[PDB]
Amino acid sequence: SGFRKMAFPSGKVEGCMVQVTCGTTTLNGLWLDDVVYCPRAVICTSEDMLNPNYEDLLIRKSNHNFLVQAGNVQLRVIGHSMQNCVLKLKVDTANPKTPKYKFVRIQPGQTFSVLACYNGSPSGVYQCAMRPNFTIKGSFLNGSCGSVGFNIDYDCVSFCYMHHMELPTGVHAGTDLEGNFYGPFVDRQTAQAAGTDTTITVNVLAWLYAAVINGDRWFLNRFTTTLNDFNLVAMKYNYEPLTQDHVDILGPLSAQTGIAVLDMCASLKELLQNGMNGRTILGSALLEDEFTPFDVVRQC
Amino acid sequence: SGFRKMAFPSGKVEGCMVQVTCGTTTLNGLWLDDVVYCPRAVICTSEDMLNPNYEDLLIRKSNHNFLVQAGNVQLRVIGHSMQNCVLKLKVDTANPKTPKYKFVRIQPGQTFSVLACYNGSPSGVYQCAMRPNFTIKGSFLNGSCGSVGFNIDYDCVSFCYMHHMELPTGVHAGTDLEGNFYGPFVDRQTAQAAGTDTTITVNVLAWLYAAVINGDRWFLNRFTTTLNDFNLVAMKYNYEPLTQDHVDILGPLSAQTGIAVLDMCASLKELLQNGMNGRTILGSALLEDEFTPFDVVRQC
Amino acid sequence: TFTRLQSL
Amino acid sequence: TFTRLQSL
Repeated sequence: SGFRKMAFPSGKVEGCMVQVTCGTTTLNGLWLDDVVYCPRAVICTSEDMLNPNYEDLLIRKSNHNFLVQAGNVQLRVIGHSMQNCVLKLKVDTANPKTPKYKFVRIQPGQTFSVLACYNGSPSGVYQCAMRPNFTIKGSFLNGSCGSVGFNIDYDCVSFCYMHHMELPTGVHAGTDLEGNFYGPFVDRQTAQAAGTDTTITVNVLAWLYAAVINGDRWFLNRFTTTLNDFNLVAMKYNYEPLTQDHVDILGPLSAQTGIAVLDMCASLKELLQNGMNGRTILGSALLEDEFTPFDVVRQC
Repeated sequence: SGFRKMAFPSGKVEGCMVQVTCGTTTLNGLWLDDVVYCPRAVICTSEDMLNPNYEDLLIRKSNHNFLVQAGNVQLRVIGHSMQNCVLKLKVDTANPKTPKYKFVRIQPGQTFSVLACYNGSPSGVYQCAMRPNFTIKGSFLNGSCGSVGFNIDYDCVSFCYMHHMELPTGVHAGTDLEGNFYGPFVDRQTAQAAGTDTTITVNVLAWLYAAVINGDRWFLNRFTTTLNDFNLVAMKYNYEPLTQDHVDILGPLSAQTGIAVLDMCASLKELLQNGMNGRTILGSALLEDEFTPFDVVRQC
Repeated sequence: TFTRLQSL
Repeated sequence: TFTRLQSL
């Protein structure tokens, strides 16, 4: 029993984290087999960052301009190239700690674990969702560039995020591991802003099922609603529309609790219209939307 | 920027987790040097659990009754003994992954990271506080017995908790690593209940400072209060009294933000008396008390 | 309601 | 307000 914001164990990723220095700029890299992956922003300096031309900056570099440190050992760079917004530094030593892994891009509404790192050194682990507006509400300080986000599927680490930058609202933006940004953001220090966000409805429903599984039942009611009358209420409160795919996803959880999805939707509608009136659900006074149906099943 | 419930990276602890089986009972153990530590409840069976006499049960065991599995490899048990509520199984192989470590007992109000494990296999990591009533609000299923809680201080893992059981309210109880329970609980399946809990005041203040550091300022006011008029309000809302030690602990955070501790206490008093009225602090609609002053400084 | 020693 | 590439 109980329900926590739970991250994947980070050991497999900690053994891949290195430090990358070019000039006076340092950040984190990910060392898998004989390649080190890092944000291409490592090749910029203070003045370059407003309007850098990265192809120009990289042509002016050679292998010996990149200092890669794996704990104590310096790694010898024997090739370099750019793929979208990440650099690939080929090194002369395959990482003996390389796990089985994949590079996967995630969808808004999906969750992942973040291993925050500074100077190649893992500092903390936490769980994040990709927001509908392709930002994440992370916790990141200067030096965290190149920290990675991931899921573990059995023995296999699916890397899905590399951290690049902080937006003015204090939310965070980054790329997948082939260097393609999530959302309409670029790796230069300009006046970019996140678009308007929405609440991830299927996730809020999943969390309500977790609450019931854990004995929190006060928000339940006898009513049911139709998928369309619900979706009509969802729009007014800035919630995403619910699809039949989502109802299907929630199937196992509705089976385990005996509460039809449209039954739980009627509870969500009432919570949205009347609030909680001083009560809590799974320790929170807000409707929580950063747990997927998969997260709930795995933990419960 | 940003503020998350952040755990320590778990790699150093993952390399110590093993499976311990005795009879038809299986749980997790912690393998450090040539010793495996686990809950003594491993030597009980279904009927033994109501009123077990553990000294009796252990005298009836020999080394060959304990099956220890470290991943693929079975470890040979060459000695066994009981210390309070934990068993020490001496094995013929020192763990090559043993980190530098300490066994420390923590105080109510202090936080730690939990590595939830099943059949010796790490499943997830999350951050917990020890509640004033010596329970923790964990997330634990059958098979999680023997999972451990810890902090990392630089390269050194300070183990502080081993999980034993779930109380009827769904909160959790366990021991330090010398097998001494936190709180007035025993390792037998009887009708034990947690005492009444309180809110950890110094932690709520620390979190309010984190909020200000992150640009959340709406709850601030021009007022100040005295330590005693605050402590008078704290009692009515089931908050712990604030000590001058606590004011001292909060010193650095008040210096970084320029907000005197007693100034921030005046904001807490108003939040307690009027609520938040539809607003949030660092993403929460509740006053959060599971971050210590140290947690805030480290993350901010 | 009884306590649960969460072995397997 | 400008974006911050959080290198060191």
